[PDB]
Amino acid sequence: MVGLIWAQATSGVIGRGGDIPWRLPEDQAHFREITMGHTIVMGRRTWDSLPAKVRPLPGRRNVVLSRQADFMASGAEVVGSLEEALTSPETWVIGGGQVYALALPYATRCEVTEVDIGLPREAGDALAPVLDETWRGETGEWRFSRSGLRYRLYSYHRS
Ligand SMILES: NC(=O)C1=CN([C@@H]2O[C@H](COP(=O)(O)OP(=O)(O)OC[C@H]3O[C@@H](n4cnc5c(N)ncnc54)[C@H](OP(=O)(O)O)[C@@H]3O)[C@@H](O)[C@H]2O)C=CC1
Ligand SMILES: CC1(C)N=C(N)N=C(N)N1OCCCOc1ccc(Br)cc1
Repeated sequence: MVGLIWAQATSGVIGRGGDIPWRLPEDQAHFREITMGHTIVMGRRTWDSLPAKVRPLPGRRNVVLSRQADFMASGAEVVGSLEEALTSPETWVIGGGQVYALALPYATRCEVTEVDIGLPREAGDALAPVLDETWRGETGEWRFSRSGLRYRLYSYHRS
């Protein structure tokens, strides 16, 4: 089982300037709850973007994809190919744009957080993968974050 988990603006934007262009602490808790105790896979850029206090993310086996054979990621398993990364039975791909696109075909689940923020795509942005008709989904109720932004959760699947 390979799953993808991400938070996106309605526009599809998930990253800009090496960051996540919004604040939504409630999403942090959701991400943690889904991924806790499992293997997580991320691209090297996503690894770099992790705040040092949570690098590596606790209680999870951190796997980092990089083309540099000798890249140093303390507390994480550096692998050079997708096949080396997706070996665990329950793997959660946690970003970024390049890795989501790379792992989507191996995925049978997507846990998505839509953030109701006006944020038109700009060149160079990290973007969420687009889910086609092979996916069946359930949409949750809109909720207000203490940061003022509305957000809702989607759970997609395919067999
Ligand atoms: N909103 C959300 O849910 C999330 C948003 N983000 C945001 O996404 C952005 C980062 O995304 P993005 O730039 O797309 O980067 P990625 O996180 O997807 O990392 C890309 C890197 O992964 C490695 N890589 C990619 N393909 C391969 C391959 N086929 N084999 C080996 N290594 C490979 C490379 O490492 P190298 O260059 O070392 O070879 C590459 O530079 C940031 O802005 C971040 O904040 C990240 C996660 C979640
Ligand atoms: C966007 C986020 C978090 N939430 C969803 N639903 N899915 C993601 N893949 N997540 O990104 C994971 C990589 C960055 O996560 C962290 C974790 C803790 C801190 Br502190 C800062 C960043």
